[PDB]
Amino acid sequence: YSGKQSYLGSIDIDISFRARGKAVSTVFDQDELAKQFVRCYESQIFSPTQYLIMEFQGHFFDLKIRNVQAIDLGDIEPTSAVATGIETKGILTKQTQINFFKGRDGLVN
Amino acid sequence: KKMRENNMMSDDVNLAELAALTKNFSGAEIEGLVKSASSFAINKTVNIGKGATKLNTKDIAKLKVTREDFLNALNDVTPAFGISEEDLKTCVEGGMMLYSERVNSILKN
Repeated sequence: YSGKQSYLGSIDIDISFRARGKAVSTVFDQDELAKQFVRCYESQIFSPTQYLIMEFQGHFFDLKIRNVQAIDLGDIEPTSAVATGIETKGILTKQTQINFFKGRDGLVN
Repeated sequence: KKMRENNMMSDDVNLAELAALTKNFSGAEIEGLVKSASSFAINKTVNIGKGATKLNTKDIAKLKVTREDFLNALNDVTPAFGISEEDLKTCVEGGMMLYSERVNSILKN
């Protein structure tokens, strides 16, 4: 389907608390979140607006992929425009740049 | 001051020249000039409006305000007391031509 853009270059994830009463002031390491994401889900296909439930140190979070950038192997620079359309899909890799943003609730620190 | 001591200012800018160019600037407009120059230098990376995600470590790891930024900034901030030298400058818009020598004599006088 994609032809060349088969990998995920940059992925943006909005993080929210599944339960409002479970808000924790704990400092979340984005690198650890990305490491857990790669460790638990490898070689999976994801699309924009797709939802996921993540269990990090016993804490349950709702993750929504707000946007995705698809790149082909051998592209030194990510000249491809970041697409918010659900058409674009990619394969997760151990080098994808994961950017975490506050969820619409804005409770995750 | 901090801009210079954090190796964030190019080696091209000459402050004496700038102090000479800003003729009637008061004390509160040099700050505006610095802010405008910084905004100009920043806008070359983020590209606000055309497309985001261009913010990456490489682009922001070598930020340096050059001299062209200040000259461009000189078109945004304008004095408030030096509003009558511009009119004098617009009265000789047609240009001076020395079609004879009497002109030179009167100028010398």
